[PDB]
Amino acid sequence: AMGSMERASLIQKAKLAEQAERYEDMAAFMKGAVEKGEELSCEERNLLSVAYKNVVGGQRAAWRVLSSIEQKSNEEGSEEKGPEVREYREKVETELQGVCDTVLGLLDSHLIKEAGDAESRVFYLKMKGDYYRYLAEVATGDDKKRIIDSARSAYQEAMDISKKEMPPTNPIRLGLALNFSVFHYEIANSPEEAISLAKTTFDEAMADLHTLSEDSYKDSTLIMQLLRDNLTLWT
Amino acid sequence: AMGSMERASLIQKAKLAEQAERYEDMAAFMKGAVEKGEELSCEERNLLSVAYKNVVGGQRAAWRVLSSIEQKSNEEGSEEKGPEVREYREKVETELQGVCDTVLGLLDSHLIKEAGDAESRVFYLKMKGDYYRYLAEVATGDDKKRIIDSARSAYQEAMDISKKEMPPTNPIRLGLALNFSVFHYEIANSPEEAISLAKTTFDEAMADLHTLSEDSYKDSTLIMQLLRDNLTLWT
Amino acid sequence: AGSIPGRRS
Amino acid sequence: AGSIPGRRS
Ligand SMILES: *Cc1ccc(S(=O)(=O)N2CCOCC2)cc1
Ligand SMILES: *Cc1ccc(S(=O)(=O)N2CCOCC2)cc1
Ligand SMILES: [Ca+2]
Ligand SMILES: [Ca+2]
Ligand SMILES: [Ca+2]
Ligand SMILES: [Ca+2]
Ligand SMILES: [Cl-]
Ligand SMILES: [Cl-]
Ligand SMILES: [Mg+2]
Ligand SMILES: [Mg+2]
Repeated sequence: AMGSMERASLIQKAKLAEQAERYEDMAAFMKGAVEKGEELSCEERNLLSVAYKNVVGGQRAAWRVLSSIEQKSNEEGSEEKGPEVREYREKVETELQGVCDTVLGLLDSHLIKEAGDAESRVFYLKMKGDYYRYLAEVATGDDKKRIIDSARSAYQEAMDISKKEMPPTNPIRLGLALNFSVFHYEIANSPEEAISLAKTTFDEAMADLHTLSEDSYKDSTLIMQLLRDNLTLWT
Repeated sequence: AMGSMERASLIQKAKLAEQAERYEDMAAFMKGAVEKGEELSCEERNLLSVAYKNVVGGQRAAWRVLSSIEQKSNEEGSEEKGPEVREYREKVETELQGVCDTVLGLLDSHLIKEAGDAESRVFYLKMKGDYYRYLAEVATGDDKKRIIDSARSAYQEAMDISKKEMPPTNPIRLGLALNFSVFHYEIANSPEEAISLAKTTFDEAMADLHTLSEDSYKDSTLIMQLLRDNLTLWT
Repeated sequence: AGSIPGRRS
Repeated sequence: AGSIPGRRS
């Protein structure tokens, strides 16, 4: 994609699109940058992730609105409205699945296999877990279980690497644990695993804060607060 | 557009898209409904207007961000960044112009010519003024003057009809005057005309409020406040 | 200067 | 339950 545009120009325009809150453009620019075939820097990985998280975030919010309207229409005493609500929910659902498939395709061809450093490999595997989790949110057929296991497997490999190779306060390690705990609670029907993971992650980060500079302390404590916010909701 | 979908299904899905904040979908559904060839009801006209106002509203906000970045890049002491900022501003600008052209095409084929009632004709002519005004915001070449006069002409015909056929508190008459005053101030470099129009519109509405029900009073005073907010900014 | 918001039906 | 917002670079 965007084959005639320079890699550096794609990156520059992705940053401009973020400033303009044009996240579909931002995602298309970063997709083009990935397809240039070179590995991504730390900043470039963040741009890719921010772009697609915004795009699929809007799709997920729309899908939830429509799914809620659809569920109310199928209750007792509800007046038959026709196929329109289901049809439009299906349209949004198919578009969302297409975006998730696109991101998973970028990770599989060939971001993950070329990611040798812990920071890059864990980042991409966390992404892989996230986008399978988004597929799992809308899955209802013969592959919901397989999609869930694909998310779990990606998150688990990222966790294993992050525990071996990163300090407990590393923001990617913390965000990975946060999202894996959300996976356990919301997708895998394992709230106790979710709570245990969030607690252990928070406590081990707390004990490592003394090693950090003022700026790194700010980065880590921000994500620790998100873990605490979930624990407050779950307990 | 959307030729195989029933008119009623397009309207129903436009309402669902609004609830899901999927305004591009909403606009495409309402474009399909217009192209069925039947006149639009009061509610349907509002759906058409809401959909495209949201779409072009996002484009205008992005264009302003990029135009500001571009202007800073062309100042004294600025480091040359390449063609990327201009290229991407041009891309967004072309997309915005395309949406405005699409709306103006719907009004010209054939919403306006079939609108015989004052309420429908003024509504569509106000839209015509608005979308030429949005074209004027980005126009810089040989047709900026012609685009401005096209906006002025549409607004003026709507004003003439609304003064003859609607009470001074009619929300469409009030919103038309509000937007025409913005046209005078922001586009036509006529701030005194803008202030005079807003003041006279506000005062004549105030004197007509006594005729209204509680609900109509709420509708009219809400738009009167917008006129007052502009007068406070302009004086 | 604000025009009609016009973004909610 | 909140995941990483992750929508601002
Ligand atoms: C998944 C994830 C984890 C952490 C973050 S962040 O703390 O906001 N930060 C990490 C690296 O540098 C910039 C972003 C985002 C996403
Ligand atoms: C241009 C315009 C003017 C007024 C309005 S509104 O008061 O919000 N209302 C008018 C008719 O019924 C619903 C919307 C919107 C746009
Ligand atoms: Ca090159
Ligand atoms: Ca490598
Ligand atoms: Ca029909
Ligand atoms: Ca007619
Ligand atoms: Cl549909
Ligand atoms: Cl471009
Ligand atoms: Mg290490
Ligand atoms: Mg009348």
